[PDB]
Amino acid sequence: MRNKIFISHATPDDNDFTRWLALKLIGLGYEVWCDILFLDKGVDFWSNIEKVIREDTCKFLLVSSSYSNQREGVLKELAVAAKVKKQLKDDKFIIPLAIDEQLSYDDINIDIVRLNAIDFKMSWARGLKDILEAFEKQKVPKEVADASKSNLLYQQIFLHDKSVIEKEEIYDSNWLSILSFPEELRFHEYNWMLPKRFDVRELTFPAVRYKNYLCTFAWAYDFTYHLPKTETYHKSKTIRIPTEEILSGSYDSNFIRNAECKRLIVQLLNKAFELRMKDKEVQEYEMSNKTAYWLEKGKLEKDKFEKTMLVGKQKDKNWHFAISGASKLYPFPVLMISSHIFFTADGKKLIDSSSVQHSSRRRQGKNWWNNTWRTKLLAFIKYLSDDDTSFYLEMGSEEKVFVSNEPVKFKGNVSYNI
Amino acid sequence: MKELIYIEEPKILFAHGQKCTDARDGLALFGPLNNLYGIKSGVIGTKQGLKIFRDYLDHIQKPIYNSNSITRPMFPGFEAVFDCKWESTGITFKEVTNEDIGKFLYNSSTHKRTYDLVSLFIDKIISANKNEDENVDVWFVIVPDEIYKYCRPNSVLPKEMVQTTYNYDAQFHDQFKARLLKHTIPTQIFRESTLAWRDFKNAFGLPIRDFSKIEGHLAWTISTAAFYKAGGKPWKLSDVRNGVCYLGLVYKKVEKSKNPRNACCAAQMFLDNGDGTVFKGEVGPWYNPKNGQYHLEPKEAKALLSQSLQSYKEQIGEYPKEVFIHAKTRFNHQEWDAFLEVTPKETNLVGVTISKTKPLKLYKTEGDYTILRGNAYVVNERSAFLWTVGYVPKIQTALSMEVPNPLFIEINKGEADIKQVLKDILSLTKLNYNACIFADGEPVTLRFADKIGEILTASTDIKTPPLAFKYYI
Amino acid sequence: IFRDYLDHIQKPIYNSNSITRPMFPGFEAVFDCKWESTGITFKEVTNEDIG
DNA sequence: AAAAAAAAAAAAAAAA
RNA sequence: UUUUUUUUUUUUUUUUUU
Ligand SMILES: Nc1ncnc2c1ncn2[C@@H]1O[C@H](COP(=O)(O)OP(=O)(O)OC[C@H]2O[C@H](O)[C@H](O)[C@@H]2O)[C@@H](O)[C@H]1O
Repeated sequence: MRNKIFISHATPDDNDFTRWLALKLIGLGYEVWCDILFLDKGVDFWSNIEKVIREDTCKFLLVSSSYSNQREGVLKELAVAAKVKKQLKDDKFIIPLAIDEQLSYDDINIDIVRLNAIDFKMSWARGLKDILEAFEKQKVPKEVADASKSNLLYQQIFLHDKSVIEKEEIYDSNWLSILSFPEELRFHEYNWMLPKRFDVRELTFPAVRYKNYLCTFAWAYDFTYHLPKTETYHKSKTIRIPTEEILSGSYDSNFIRNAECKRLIVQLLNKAFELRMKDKEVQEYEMSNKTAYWLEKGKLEKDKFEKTMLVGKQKDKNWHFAISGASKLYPFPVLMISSHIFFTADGKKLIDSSSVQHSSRRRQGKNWWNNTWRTKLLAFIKYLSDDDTSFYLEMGSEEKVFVSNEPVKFKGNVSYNI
Repeated sequence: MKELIYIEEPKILFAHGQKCTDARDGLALFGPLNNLYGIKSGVIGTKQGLKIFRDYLDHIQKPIYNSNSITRPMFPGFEAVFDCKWESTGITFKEVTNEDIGKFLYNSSTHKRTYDLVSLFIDKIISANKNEDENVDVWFVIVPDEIYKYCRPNSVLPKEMVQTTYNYDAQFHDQFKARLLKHTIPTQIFRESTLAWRDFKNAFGLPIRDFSKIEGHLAWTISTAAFYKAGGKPWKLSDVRNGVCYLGLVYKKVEKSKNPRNACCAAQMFLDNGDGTVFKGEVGPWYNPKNGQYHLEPKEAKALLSQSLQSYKEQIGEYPKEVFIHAKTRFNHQEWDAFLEVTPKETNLVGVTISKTKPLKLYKTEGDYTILRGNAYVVNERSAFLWTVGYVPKIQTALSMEVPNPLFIEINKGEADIKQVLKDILSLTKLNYNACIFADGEPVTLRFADKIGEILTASTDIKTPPLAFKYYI
Repeated sequence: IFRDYLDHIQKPIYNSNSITRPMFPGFEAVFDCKWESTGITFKEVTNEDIG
């Protein structure tokens, strides 16, 4: 029977490509004949070529290049291939291969002008793959052989089975956009009304001391309880600035600089969000720089908001999901939310062993993919939400910022599938 | 609702002048660029260590099968992938007796025991290099695991097993590869656990470092590292532009001298006459005083940039037209002023900062898989988020394991095409010679620069360090 | 000239009198080792510098 | 003695 | 240290205010 694939080629030059292709095909379980690797030395080479082409060559492969177009031997064996093609009644017996970028399809030989040629010029992988389709679709015999190396290499050829596809996809970030701000950020001249050796962290509403002024989004007299002296403050001393101009960046002068007046907004938002966690009665764990907030066991109805479980158990260790918020304004007015996992011994007391907490977090997170982080983060956002679409962060009796409960959505022009 | 643009996956060059995006698959089928006719292997160690090395080498001569081939391709064998000969015959082996390695190890002072262990191996390596006729391409150093428990900082040697230099780093790897720079010996250290782990077992009875499914990539990265250290070129980039020199700067702390002194290190990557890619180090470490500056004084900046520029002229001849300087820390004005002075008129100096600290986490709407790597959100002409870490379809998994964090790229100085800047760092994420992975999360300039920084702060007596990466990685 | 000499010694070479000085049969023939003209690492030294 | 916005060195685990 | 990555810890620095 015919179970050999003959690779005609220009011997002086094209030996490298032909050797590579022959090795690949032999590895792929296909029997291969070529002068460089399978010709028997000290034998009538033309007679052997005639015998193999006429008798056992099931498929013919010609390596066509700038040399092989005018080589005599390839022309003779090509004519023999054409004759045996006429004998066999197989139009797919011969597949020429284009190797040279310089060999335009205009100047290729006529009998392979009539034939369609499988392209190898750009990549030697796509061309070999196309040989693969050509051989199974025409049912070229293939010995299974090792059946492990063969099919493993067959899969390794197609690097092609999973490529980028042009498809729209939406992405939900961990960012919450700030819908609105109070009209003006106020710079009160409290001066001696505010005690010098006092801490603004325990104050009811966020406020930062800059120079000799108190900076906040609250009304002037919202801090009467902690500052009783401020009952007689004059509101004409207020240094209101058009907050929207600061967001644009228009306002800049000796009193305040664009660089620091944006650092004075993110701190106020940070303190407001901290007070927001304190209002919601969530518990706190001290991280290296920030302080994350988690939910107790039993505080939620069966410890799961919406349809995702947020507090659970592994062995003795009770795991709690937590979120930390950070306010930045460079890309947009944004509160980014980062997710964290904490562990407790009885559901209420956080484990003091940092190594135990880190190892426990690793063991839990060993098997959480995207839909285990995203849904839980959104559920926590919904729990902190005051209405269907947003919640409010409060800095004053009447001034608040609305933070949307849905993450900033992006769009991807490329996607993929499992 | 914001648009993010995708940048094409880079393809890296292989034998026969053809290109491929994947590295392991590309060298698996296409072959390396240059021929290392044979690899002359030298091994130092004890008896129970050499046997495991020989067994592993015999294992990796034959193909090794992975559990899930879509995530991790088939390994055809060292001789199959690199067409080079490297067997168990011809191994120049040096003895390290168990009693001798025990005498120094059971020492109360961690620094003293570390220095003694480093000296014991290094003196033997130097002797083998100098007083023997055999030539060794690369020197594999294998060390036991009790050494691996008790030879780095914060390692408390157990009291029941204590039996009995401060100007050196107590990390064995850094000190070892640091003191060997004067002799230019390509070296690569093994843990015995990294070797045929099946002998090492835990309490539960399974091997502590069970690599049953990941033997393949173990062989992949060890073979690639050995090929690189012996002078071979595994792959090469294809989209490198002419006249572009990059440099990657990193700063490291030194504990030996009072104040960290903040040693700086750089790594170069540029094209050469023809198609040969020159990817060497830029090692003239310029120590930067003060505890937390990370901004480098003008004279050292001038020296570093010049030493980079003649490092281009001696190989290509003419002035670069565009330089794209990368670093982990931001650039302030005074160092850029010094840089500009050395920079010639036609040369376009670009100073780009790189950071992973930005908390952006894009969660796709549905699917137990992350965003696809290569996606880029452009904040503005100067700054962007580029997901160098993420999912790539070919490897069937994400390069990340949790939700990835994109890379923050800002053109701090210069003008630069931000799209082109993003089109170059993702290419630099492919040149990881130390590991046979699809891609790396950070550019190789800032990674090999980090490595050469970590290796040079171990020994303070280094003079004119080698600029070849084979002595470092 | 170095490349030419390496090419010569790649092939066998013959002395005038074989019984006195045996002919050299080829580098790979004698040492069973691969050492070709391809892959030489060259380091240029211009004539002006040595002048 | 704080703050935020930037810095590195180390340890633990699980993935390729 | 075959690697990679995500975290967890500290520590530090700058610019400003008292
Ligand atoms: N005793 C010999 N006589 C002739 N040629 C020989 C001999 N021994 C080896 N060769 C080599 O045989 C080669 C003759 O090839 P060519 O006619 O020049 O150019 P092509 O591209 O048309 O050859 C392509 C086919 O002819 C081949 O035979 C194969 O069968 C090819 O399939 C020379 O390299 C000789 O070095």
